[PDB]
Amino acid sequence: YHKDMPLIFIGGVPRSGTTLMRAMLDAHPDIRCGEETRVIPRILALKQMWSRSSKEKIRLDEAGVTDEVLDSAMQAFLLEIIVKHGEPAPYLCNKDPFALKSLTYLSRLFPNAKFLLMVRDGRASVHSMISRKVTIAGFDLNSYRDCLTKWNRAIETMYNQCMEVGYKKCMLVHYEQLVLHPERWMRTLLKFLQIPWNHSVLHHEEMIGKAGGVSLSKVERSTDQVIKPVNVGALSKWVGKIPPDVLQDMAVIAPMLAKLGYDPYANPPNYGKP
Amino acid sequence: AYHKDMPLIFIGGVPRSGTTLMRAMLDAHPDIRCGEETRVIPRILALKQMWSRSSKEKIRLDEAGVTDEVLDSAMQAFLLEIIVKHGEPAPYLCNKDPFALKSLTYLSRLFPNAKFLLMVRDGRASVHSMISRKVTIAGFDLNSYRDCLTKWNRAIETMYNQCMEVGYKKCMLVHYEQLVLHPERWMRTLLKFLQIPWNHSVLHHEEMIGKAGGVSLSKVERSTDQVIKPVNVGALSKWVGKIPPDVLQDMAVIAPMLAKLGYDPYANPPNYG
Amino acid sequence: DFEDYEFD
Amino acid sequence: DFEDYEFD
Ligand SMILES: Nc1ncnc2c1ncn2[C@@H]1O[C@H](COP(=O)(O)O)[C@@H](OP(=O)(O)O)[C@H]1O
Ligand SMILES: Nc1ncnc2c1ncn2[C@@H]1O[C@H](COP(=O)(O)O)[C@@H](OP(=O)(O)O)[C@H]1O
Ligand SMILES: [Mg+2]
Ligand SMILES: [Mg+2]
Ligand SMILES: [Zn+2]
Repeated sequence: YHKDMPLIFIGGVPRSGTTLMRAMLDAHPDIRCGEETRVIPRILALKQMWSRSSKEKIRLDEAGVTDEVLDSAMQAFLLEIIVKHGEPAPYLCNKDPFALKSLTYLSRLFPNAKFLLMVRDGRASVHSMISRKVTIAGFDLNSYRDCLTKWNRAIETMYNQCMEVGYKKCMLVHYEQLVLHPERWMRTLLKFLQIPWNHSVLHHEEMIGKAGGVSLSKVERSTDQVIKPVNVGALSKWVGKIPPDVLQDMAVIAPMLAKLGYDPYANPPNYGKP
Repeated sequence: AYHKDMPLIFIGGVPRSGTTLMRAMLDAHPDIRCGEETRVIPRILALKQMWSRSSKEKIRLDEAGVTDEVLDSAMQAFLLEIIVKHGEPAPYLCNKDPFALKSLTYLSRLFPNAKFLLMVRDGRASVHSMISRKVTIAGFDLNSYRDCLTKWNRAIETMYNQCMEVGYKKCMLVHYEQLVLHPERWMRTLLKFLQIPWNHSVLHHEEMIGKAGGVSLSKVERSTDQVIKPVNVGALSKWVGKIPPDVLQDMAVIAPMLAKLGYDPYANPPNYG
Repeated sequence: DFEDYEFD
Repeated sequence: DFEDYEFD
């Protein structure tokens, strides 16, 4: 292992099919993602703060803790976590949703890394986190308005970075399109990753707990969903759940809906209409 | 060459306790490099400590495969990149970030051949220093001698206990006032502890400022303008008369670590000599 | 003390 | 937005 090894980073706002995505990849005999590390987004966030401060960057540079030094330390830490927290495989992968808040930075550290940004209708992601009580620091789960505002901010940052690095380095994966057309999207995605096809990605539920298959954490919130085959049962559970003031203001609260192909006045969009 | 079994030196203590002096005196030695405060080392150590201290979080990490073994490997890797690459090469590498010694015992686990130097200075002196010079520490209220002494007490209690936990073969307590009054005595003892040959240049560190194999200083570190001077006795008791009488009254109660570390909490000042 | 995720 | 030191 080294900083030129091929790496796959999956992320997105939580409740956007990120666990499903990583499980479908884990079902491939030559790919290992594994569980959420939790620590990767925390160290990335710390590092970003040091960069969001000119005064601090000056102090660090005058201490010899330059970008070259920090980048070497970050590469070493991240590789140890990625490599050592799970089983070996030809193609290693990490899924921590908010790691992609540092997508451009990770792309600079790891020139052979590729990125999969999961996109789901923000109304679905928000209803999911509120109804299931999946906690996110900075999101008020008693407010659909707050959660949609924060969803919008988070996905805007991640989307802009995905586009910044470009289509050869980052692919947008729409959750609703994945579950509606799994072979179509997995074919495209594996070609983007430059990894040969394996049919097992279409029956990931059969690789749960198997050698070279899907390892699930009993304390992760998506585990009881990802044990099921790929299904379309979670497309529109949000419909009728959002207060009417938030429905009225939807396009203003969450302009990223329209930008990502979701009609902010459709309840719901017909996700599969060609 | 560098690796987690190499013989590292970690200097720390509460800020304003002679930690920059200590590292500069060692930097004056031809075979030792400490260099500037890294700033990031105490921050990543603090993050890690918060993970492993929450029982609920440790369970989540273990179930993700992010065990102590994995975390320790990652921490070793990060810390060595910073220590090695932020300064000049030397046979004996050193790191000085005052609060890194809040993770003294953990560091001694990660780096089994590391040794530790815990600087101890009269809390009244350290507190007056931070307040008078406005050296900011998250968690310390510089408007309050009482708060600052309370926080000094808590911080040095943790670091002292860890020094005593690892024991005399791994940690040496260095009293600032003793060092400035008797530097040949203390530097000889300290270099014997580190198993590094004596060098007289450690008593004339002022001559090694900005020199190759010598003392590299940051223009934005708060102790730089003091450490450019030779080792002196001018800062022993600047605090005397500067502390509110209500804080003097309650000194033993606010700061029981004073008496524990040999400083009379009713002496203004102790006879450090 | 930790949540499922952190958005900074 | 960073202090000289942090206690933690
Ligand atoms: N086998 C499967 N088929 C379809 N969707 C799935 C799935 N496994 C997980 N998901 C969906 O992924 C969502 C959580 O995403 P993440 O892992 O990014 O938090 C859940 O949405 P709901 O909570 O709306 O049911 C869940 O239903
Ligand atoms: N050459 C020297 N001789 C004696 N003390 C020195 C020194 N250089 C630095 N110090 C002392 O170290 C203290 C700062 O410690 P640190 O580096 O741990 O923050 C300062 O105390 P004062 O601020 O009371 O003067 C400073 O005077
Ligand atoms: Mg696999
Ligand atoms: Mg030297
Ligand atoms: Zn001299």
